Amino acid sequence: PIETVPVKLKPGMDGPKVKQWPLTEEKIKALVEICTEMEKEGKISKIGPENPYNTPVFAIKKKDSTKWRKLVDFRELNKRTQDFWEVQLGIPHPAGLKKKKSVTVLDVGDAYFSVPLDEDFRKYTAFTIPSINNETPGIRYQYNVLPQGWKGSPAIFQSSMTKILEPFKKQNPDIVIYQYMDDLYVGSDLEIGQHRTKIEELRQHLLRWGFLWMGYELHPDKWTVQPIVLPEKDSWTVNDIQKLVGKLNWASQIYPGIKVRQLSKLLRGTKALTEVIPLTEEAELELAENREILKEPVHGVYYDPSKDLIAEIQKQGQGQWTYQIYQEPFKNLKTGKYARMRGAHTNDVKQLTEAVQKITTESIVIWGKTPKFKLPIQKETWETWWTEYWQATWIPEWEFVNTPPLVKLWYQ
Amino acid sequence: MVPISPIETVPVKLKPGMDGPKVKQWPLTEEKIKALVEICTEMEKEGKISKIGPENPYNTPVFAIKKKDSTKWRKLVDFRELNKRTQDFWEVQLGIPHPAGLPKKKSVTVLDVGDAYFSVPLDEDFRKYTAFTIPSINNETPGIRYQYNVLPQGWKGSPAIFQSSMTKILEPFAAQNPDIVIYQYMDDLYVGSDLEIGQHRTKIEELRQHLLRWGLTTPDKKHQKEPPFLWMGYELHPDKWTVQPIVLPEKDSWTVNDIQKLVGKLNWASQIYPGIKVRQLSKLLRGTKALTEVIPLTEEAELELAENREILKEPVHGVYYDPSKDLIAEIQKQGQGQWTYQIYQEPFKNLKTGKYARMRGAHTNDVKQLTEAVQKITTESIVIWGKTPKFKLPIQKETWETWWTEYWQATWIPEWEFVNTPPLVKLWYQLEKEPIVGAETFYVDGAANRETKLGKAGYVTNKGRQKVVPLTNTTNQKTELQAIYLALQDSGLEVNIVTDSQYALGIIQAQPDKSESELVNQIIEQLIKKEKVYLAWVPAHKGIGGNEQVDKLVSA
Ligand SMILES: Cc1cc(/C=C/C#N)cc(C)c1Oc1nc(NC2CCN(Cc3ccc(S(N)(=O)=O)cc3)CC2)nc2ccsc12
Ligand SMILES: [Mg+2]
Repeated sequence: PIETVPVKLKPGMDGPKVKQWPLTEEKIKALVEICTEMEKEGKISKIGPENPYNTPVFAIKKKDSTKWRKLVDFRELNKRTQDFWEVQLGIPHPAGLKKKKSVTVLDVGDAYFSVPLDEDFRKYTAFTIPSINNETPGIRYQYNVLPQGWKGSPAIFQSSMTKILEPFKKQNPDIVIYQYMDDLYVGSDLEIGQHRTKIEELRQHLLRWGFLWMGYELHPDKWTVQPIVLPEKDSWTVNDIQKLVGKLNWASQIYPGIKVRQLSKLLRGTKALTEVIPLTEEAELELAENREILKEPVHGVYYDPSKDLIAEIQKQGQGQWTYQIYQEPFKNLKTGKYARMRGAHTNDVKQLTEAVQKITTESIVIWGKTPKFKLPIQKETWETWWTEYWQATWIPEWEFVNTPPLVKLWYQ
Repeated sequence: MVPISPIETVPVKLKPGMDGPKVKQWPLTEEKIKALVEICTEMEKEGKISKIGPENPYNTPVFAIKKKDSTKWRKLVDFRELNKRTQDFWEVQLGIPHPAGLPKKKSVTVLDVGDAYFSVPLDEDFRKYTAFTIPSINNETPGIRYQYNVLPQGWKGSPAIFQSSMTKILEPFAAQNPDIVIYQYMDDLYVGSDLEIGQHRTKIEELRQHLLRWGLTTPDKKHQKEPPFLWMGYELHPDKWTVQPIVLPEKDSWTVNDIQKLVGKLNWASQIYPGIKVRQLSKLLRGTKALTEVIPLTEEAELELAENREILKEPVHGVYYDPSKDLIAEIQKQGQGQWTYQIYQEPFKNLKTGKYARMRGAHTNDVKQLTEAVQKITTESIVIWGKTPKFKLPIQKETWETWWTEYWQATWIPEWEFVNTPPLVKLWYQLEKEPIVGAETFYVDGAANRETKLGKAGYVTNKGRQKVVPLTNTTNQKTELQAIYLALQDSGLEVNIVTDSQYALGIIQAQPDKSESELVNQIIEQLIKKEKVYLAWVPAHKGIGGNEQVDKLVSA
């Protein structure tokens, strides 16, 4: 591949100028070894002071790996890169990937390094390996090949990728392969034993066309909108009924015909919170009607690819996290819950960081894009620590919730 | 002649679509012209500048200035216009090391690389943009026109291009001599080592021999400064460091400017002088642009200034960094939302100190502020030492565990240990998770008229207790909090409180221990006095008894 595909930024937009955040000595040393080798292989080159652009870089360890790996925060450059009608009018997102029994994700990021980057755009991929305590100037590089994490890399490589895969795709009409950034999502409907073969069969097929031995295994048959459920009790205290009425009042923003007044009439008077109240039959009926309403799907919920996906996360305690993906309030496209984050029973931020990555992976598989996160955490705590637990080669956007939402109760 | 390597040229462009400067040359006096001709003739003989023809259309004005006793003229070429039209550069000298991160060095020499600066060539295709004109005597001949062949002093790209060229020249010498450090600042290169001073001077002229490859003369710095080094506001001694002397002026009349230049010295001194506090003297700074305003000191402002100068009475120093020892950071609460910290490796020998002030909020608590301080120190330490320090914090391990397991936000602080240094950060109240059996249940509500600001707040309970209080100059949100306050006031040690105020519940669920609002503060003080409080929320106007009953009582 000698020829360059011409790329440029959006109109009236300069290249990124994002400050590099401080790094630990061991991450700096890891990056120095990684970049020295990349320089010898010609993937990157030293740049001079005539390049004022910058994109942040740090070091990562991927799932079950002891090798340091470099990750570039290309979020700004991706925003500023020309909108890619990626060799096409676009590929329709494989709606069938989200319905196949198992999905295996493969890091095919190395394939990018074998195709060259447009000579005029390389300047915009500039990054800095920072020094400690400003004791030397930062080491300044730019890319010569398609870098991992860049919007243009999957687009530019799509012609070669679709060619590499066609023999395997021609053999298997039932395997659905999807590409998002540096990752290949391989989803079949056969059982695990032959599934690890056919990904190894595709794996082994790739190396012949010019890797990482690695993978991740998903099961999108699960991914629904978790129903709202009400308690089933033989004796209701005043407090129980007050919570039920609150939850039903909230649910009535989502569901039509939710009624509360028969349950409200159980609370005639000024009663102690712990006093048991017997349900009337009109209140039992009303509670029953509410139960039936809550088992239907919500009306008029549709994905609009012109709007952002929004993901909210609530810390529920004891390693449990609830989350909802939507585009407009109360029209949940997907809800879920996580428990016992592996290797983090003592670290809230590690758990939250793993939840963000899981939710983003589900969002890629369902809609082919990442959601905008609303994180229950102060900006300064998240910003200090998330890079320590990040393991994906993409990075989504996030905002911070500083007021405790009342609705954490309702997803309990 | 011994061949010398060329210093590789940096390509330079103007800002896109922008052209070079076209500024008129000022008229000068005959004595200034004569001075500029002599000055420019010598730089021309040294290659710095070159004469050009009349085709070049660009121009940048020249000046001649004097000094007090220095009875000589000196050229000034005003590149303000060319700088506005020159591309942005990678300015790679913005950050400067902090002394607490530096390891000690047995020996340090200083070389002057001033002459080296002029052997860095300016990009050939860009020189036309640096053209300037010496006006002629009596304006009777064409003015002498020159352009630069080297980086001009005062031009936008000169510092970045110069330091980049030196760094590239120095890179192989540093890499092949790992037992020395080399640091650039101005026209001076600092070389430190830990080897015996004989091996040091050999490495030094080994470096000069290396610089000769590109033909750069580098003698020792004239009038060699004995320690301490006076550099970026510090005093670098061979084994200790401190800031340059902090002397706090004596004044009967403090103005905005006299006030804001003290906090500067205080902020600068807070990196080594422990316990510096700035809030009260800072507070007088909240909103004024007239810097001559004489605003009196509160006697909390006088107390902390006096509290300062007692800390500034004797000089104190930081130690330099030893990578073989652990890095430890200790924090103290000081009151009114400010915190101090010390970072050290061995007890009583601080690397540096510092302080943290609370973020401007309506409500807050000590644990959140301590957490913020921890993150700031964490980030500072990664900057200075490339690692997170071990923390010593004045909060009990059980207090932190209770806080983060129950707080609605995700939170984390790195490896730390309790240090019993009062005052201790603590949680001041904890709401119940379940209603309290046997405790009185207070149904509270408040309401206000948006126009007349008249309102009511009150409660009704299961034991028939009731109260409604009329209020003036109030809001809906205020009466809702006042209703909760009355219930706390009038209940025993254990109490269930039922509110429909999402506003009140959002404040209390944030767990503040102090507020801008005295009403919230009064509620906090009530919560501290209780043994158990269960706070329940219901939606308003759904006929929830107790809440329906009190809602009618307080709504007009
Ligand atoms: C080497 C150096 C010098 C300066 C001075 C500027 C001025 N004006 C600044 C920096 C950032 C330097 O850069 C590094 N400095 C250090 N350590 C220092 C070296 C100096 N000592 C003070 C001292 C020691 C010995 C003598 S003596 N006995 O020779 O007279 C006199 C003074 C304090 C610590 N470490 C590193 C590591 C990587 S860069 C770098
Ligand atoms: Mg009301």
